[PDB]
Amino acid sequence: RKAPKSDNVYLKLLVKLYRFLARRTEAPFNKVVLRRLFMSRINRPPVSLSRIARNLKNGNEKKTVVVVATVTDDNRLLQVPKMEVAALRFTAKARARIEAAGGRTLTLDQLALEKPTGANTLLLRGPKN
Amino acid sequence: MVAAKKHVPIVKKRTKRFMRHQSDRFKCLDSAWRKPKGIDNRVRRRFKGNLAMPSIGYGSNKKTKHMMPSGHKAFLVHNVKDVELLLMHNRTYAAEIAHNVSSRKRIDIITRAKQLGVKVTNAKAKV
Amino acid sequence: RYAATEIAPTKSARARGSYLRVSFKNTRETAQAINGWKLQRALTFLQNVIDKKEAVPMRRYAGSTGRTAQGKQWGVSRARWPVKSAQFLIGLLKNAEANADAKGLDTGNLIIKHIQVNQAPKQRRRTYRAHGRINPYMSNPCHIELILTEAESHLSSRQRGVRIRRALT
Amino acid sequence: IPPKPRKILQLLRLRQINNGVFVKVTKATAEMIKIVEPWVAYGYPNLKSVRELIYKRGYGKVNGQRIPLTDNAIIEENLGKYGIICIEDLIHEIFTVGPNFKQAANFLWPFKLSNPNGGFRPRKFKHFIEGGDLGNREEHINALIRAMN
Amino acid sequence: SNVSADLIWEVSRNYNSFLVKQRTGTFSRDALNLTNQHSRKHAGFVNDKALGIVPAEKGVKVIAKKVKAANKPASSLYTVTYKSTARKAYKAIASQAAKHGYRADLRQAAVARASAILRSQRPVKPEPPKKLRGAAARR
Amino acid sequence: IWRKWHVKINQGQKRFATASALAASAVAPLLMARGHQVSTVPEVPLVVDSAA
RNA sequence: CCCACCCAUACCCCGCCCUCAGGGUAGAAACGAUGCCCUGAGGAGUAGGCGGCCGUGGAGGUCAGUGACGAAGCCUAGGGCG
RNA sequence: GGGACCGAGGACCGCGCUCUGCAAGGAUGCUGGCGUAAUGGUCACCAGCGACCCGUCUUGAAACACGGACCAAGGAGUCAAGGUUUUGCGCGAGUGUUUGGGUGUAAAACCCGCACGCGUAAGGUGAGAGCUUCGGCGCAUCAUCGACC
RNA sequence: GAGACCGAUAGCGCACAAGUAGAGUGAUCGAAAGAUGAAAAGCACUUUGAAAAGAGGGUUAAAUAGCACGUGAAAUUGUUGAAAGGGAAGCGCUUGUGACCAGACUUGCGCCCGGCGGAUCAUCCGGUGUUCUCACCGGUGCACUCCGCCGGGCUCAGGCCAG
Repeated sequence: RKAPKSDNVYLKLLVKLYRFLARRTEAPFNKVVLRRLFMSRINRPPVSLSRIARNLKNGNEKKTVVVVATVTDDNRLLQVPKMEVAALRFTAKARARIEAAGGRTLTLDQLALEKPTGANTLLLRGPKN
Repeated sequence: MVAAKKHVPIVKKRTKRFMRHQSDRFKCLDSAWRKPKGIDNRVRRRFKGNLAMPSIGYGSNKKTKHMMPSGHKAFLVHNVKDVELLLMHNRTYAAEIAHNVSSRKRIDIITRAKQLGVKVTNAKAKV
Repeated sequence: RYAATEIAPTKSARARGSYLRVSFKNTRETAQAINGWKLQRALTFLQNVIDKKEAVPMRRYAGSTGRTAQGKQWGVSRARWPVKSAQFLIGLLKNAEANADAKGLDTGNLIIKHIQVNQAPKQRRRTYRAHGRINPYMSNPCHIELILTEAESHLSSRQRGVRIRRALT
Repeated sequence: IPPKPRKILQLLRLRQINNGVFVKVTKATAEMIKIVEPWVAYGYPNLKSVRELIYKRGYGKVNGQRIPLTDNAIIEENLGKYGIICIEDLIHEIFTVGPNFKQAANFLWPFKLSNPNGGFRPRKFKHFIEGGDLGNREEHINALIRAMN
Repeated sequence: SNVSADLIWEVSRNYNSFLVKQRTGTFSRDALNLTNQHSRKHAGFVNDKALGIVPAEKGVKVIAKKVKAANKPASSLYTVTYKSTARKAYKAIASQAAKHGYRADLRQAAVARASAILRSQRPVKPEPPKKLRGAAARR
Repeated sequence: IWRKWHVKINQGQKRFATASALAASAVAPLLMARGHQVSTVPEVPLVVDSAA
């Protein structure tokens, strides 16, 4: 879609930022992120901390977690590993538990400034069903 | 300056208005265009010898759209401060004083527009 | 406010009448017979209509109207004698003649420059009819008004060259 | 039109009237043209007919677009890997039917011919061998191409 | 931060108190707007760096934003009045708008606005008498 | 008269909108864009002495 | 049987409108980026689907809008725009 | 050689050539009359050609049938309750202030106690978006193999 | 006491001497109808007419507000002006005739000679500001430099139709 259905002015700035990055850079990461920004909310399901903790269990540590959705909290996870997560939104419990474990929280414009190619990024989605 | 910006020639594809079907016979029917909805209507089916239906093929050229034959564009003006908005558009826009503006306020508008070079389309109304 | 506004009231004489209980159609044809006539000839004509010596030609409202030889002066065949319309038009003509006398105009040169019969608001009357209906018997009154008036280059160079040569020769 | 001749006209890219294509003669393509004989006129063109069609009405398929063949460059960007770098190689490939005929003929947009100067014939829906216009003519298609150009 | 020139444009693109639009075009009443067109380029109030030229008694009055004083409107405008030859007014405005990278894209519009103001302060010529035209109007 | 005249809005939405409105009041371009004559006042989050 | 000729909104070339499709546009001398620039193709339409604009009464904001040398309404073989 | 219709774009860039520049990525040069109803436009009328009277209903379609003297004003898919799909927003294992109470510039706005409504209390291979130190890591999810209640 | 209600075919049937006038044996049914003007100053007087009324004259800012009263549409009608019409009119494309009109144009820019009126000419020195190298102000500047005006000449660009 040419125009996002959202009326968020900050989402419009993110679409403009990632339109320039998808046009001028040959990285297919930027094209995927731009596509997911255009999708609706039911097509952007939440991703809990326990699901991304599954995906850093192997050698995927020290890689930036990128989720084009809002990251929730799981009460079933007793310990949260140190991790660097970039997302559209974070809940208060998810942001507090990541920062208590020693990690850091980024927005998608901070990810663009830090990793414009999406280098060493572990990209995730939530459960569709 | 009175002369407008240089433009391509203004072409009107059709100057005649589009008359509503059977508005000539009935006085309860205004001549404003209404699209016929009957399946057997000859205007709807585009039979020859009948009234034409408007379409996007009659659309005017984008470079000459909304231009009066002098070559300017109309801009409705209610006071002196509206004329000063046309300060940088001497070659492209013209001023049109609104119908409810009084006689004293009009004289201020023309005097300012002559200073600014802006053409007034109805400068001789209340003189 | 009269209908003919091009005629100034200073040099003219006018007289009008409203809600006159005469037939509008008979008065329209009577006013058309005397339109543009002299004042003394119109007064003589209207009295002849009363005495049934001259006839008023019926032109528009003449449906199933009888024929007479007095319409041959007008070039028609259907002509009638509206006595009631002639009586009302005499009094309005005598009124305008008195208005000219008071103003000082000459009555011998007065013509009827404007005369108009307009429709008045309709009066109502009812009569009795069978099958549950009531017959409406509306009257059609008329408004009359009359006014009396005293009777009394961008040539080219080639065109300009031909003009000079004809003038010289 | 019956359903079978309709599909062949689509497969031969004859979607419009007065539309022309170049066909390599095989046994598979000859039976295609035999069915659409009540709708087409065909024959064997010479060097002149190939030249005027390419030079005057020659357009190329570039990214799904109809680009006129006004430069030797745009031939080289599209058929340069096949060994075709200019107009004369394109004309040589159509006339002397080479291995890259399929790529060169498909690169050419179907030719939008005009109606012939001088008309067809008194009645043109009979076969050419009974005084009509439909069917196969050996070299008289060159007289038809000259009028339609 | 939360606010920027890009964000203010998104809030005020559709509706603005300076916005005037009718059919033929969309204009702006902003004093910091030069050419008086509604766009991100000429939106003086939206942009951090902007220029605006208003008439004076004799000459032009050029105002410019100071980026350090953006939250202090009483001292946010750097005002210079050029009452001199028109050539020196144009040169100083061009230097003001292009020498130090303060809106070099607006240099042409700034010089053109100073010309149009000073073209309005010259004495005006009397209009020729209107000619009666045609048979009906002349008679 | 049973036409649902009043609208139920979440309290979190109201506090979000009130917080967004307070942030826009600190923006001096947004005050001029509304129609306020803010040119002769400094420090557009205007603070006056309570003793005064 | 032969030659020439007439013309459909059909085919060919050119212009203009609209839609669709493919590209360009930031160490911003930069933009109604909801814009502009380049290129090609397409255009009948009932039921039905989608979108954008016009108009009426009332409300919040705004134009420090218009107005008794005249608001609104009305008439107009007077014009302008679409 | 003789005609007809058109001049589209608007600094340079390109492909080329008959070379002190060219006809080569779209028209310039010279001249005349007029500078006003002259071109242009709007009505009225004549002339050449074209042209069933609208709507409803039936039917494959017509035909029949019904409504229509004219004008002005009014005039017909609305509201509520309960379900359901999609889009936007807030918070998110939670969410819902507005039954009520506390303030108030008083039917607004602001704040909130205890309950209550709805929900909540483990992989491989063919793959597979994406990343890569180019050795491999591989989201969601499908085919299948799975593990458990 | 109020209203994101209605505004004289609406809103209660009733904004008015409305449950009135009127209808029915009766129970009952049940309308239509607001507005001159700020102030009646609501035509003195004269004249014609039997009268109703009309014309002068007068009141008013307005009689284009005459208690048939604010504004005053359409259907329909009259008069005047223009036109058309050998068994329908009305409509579409295209000229022509006649009537009536909107624009456009009226000169601008530059250069060169003269003649006037003035020193916001270049540089430098002091303050101020700012984008920190650009400006403003005061002085110096004194007259081959700068700015206005007038009188000539030249170039370019200027409207409509054409070759």
